[PDB]
Amino acid sequence: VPRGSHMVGLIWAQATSGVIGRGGDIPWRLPEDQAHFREITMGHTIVMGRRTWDSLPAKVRPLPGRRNVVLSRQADFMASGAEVVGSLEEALTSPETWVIGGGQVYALALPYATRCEVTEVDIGLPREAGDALAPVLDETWRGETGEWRFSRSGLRYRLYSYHRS
Ligand SMILES: NC(=O)c1ccc[n+]([C@@H]2O[C@H](COP(=O)([O-])OP(=O)(O)OC[C@H]3O[C@@H](n4cnc5c(N)ncnc54)[C@H](OP(=O)(O)O)[C@@H]3O)[C@@H](O)[C@H]2O)c1
Ligand SMILES: CCOC(=O)CCc1ccccc1OCCCOc1c(N)nc(N)nc1CC
Repeated sequence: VPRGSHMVGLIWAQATSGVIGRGGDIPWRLPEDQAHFREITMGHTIVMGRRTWDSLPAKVRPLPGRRNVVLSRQADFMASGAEVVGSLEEALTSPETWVIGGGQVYALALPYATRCEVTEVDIGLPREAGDALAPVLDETWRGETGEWRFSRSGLRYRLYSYHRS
């Protein structure tokens, strides 16, 4: 793989229904997925919507070892340790960028993405008003589906690694 390409990837964890967010939070806890997320994104640029930035406790922000970028329409938004952009036009300039949520920003970034790393959580959360949702992937995406695994908590999950040209 010759150097010099600008890879844009999407990474998310979803319930079976496609629910990714509820009440300004992720409605489950899966440490194994946090470790997975960290592993994929480490050393790269991460892009997130303002609501996702807000969803992170101040104590953990900006996420370590990564260039944190926050998308907002508020020119005066204060995001300590991160940069704020007002469109994705200049958010995808890095050699490798991972869009890390939330629902709105996934929809905005998907047309530029060539990788998707999805954690599917076997939890039956029906979609509710106000939920953040995963994007729907079309038939252009291909890749490897992982085997089901139990987390330490008993929650069942599996990993999808998708890509396309
Ligand atoms: N399960 C997962 O993998 C995962 C990952 C990340 C987040 N989440 C969850 O998802 C939820 C957040 O997702 P969300 O869809 O509500 O919000 P989001 O995509 O994180 O953020 C939306 C905000 O981004 C800014 N924005 C959106 N479109 C824009 C555009 N075209 N130009 C400029 N700025 C734009 C706006 O910020 P301003 O309002 O400041 O203008 C908007 O309010 C939370 O519940 C979070 O916990 C889940
Ligand atoms: C030790 C706690 O670590 C943190 O606070 C950061 C991890 C974290 C934990 C808890 C809640 C949110 C969170 O981050 C919300 C942004 C990332 O969301 C994603 C994502 N885009 N893709 C995947 N596969 N998983 C997650 C969540 C780990």
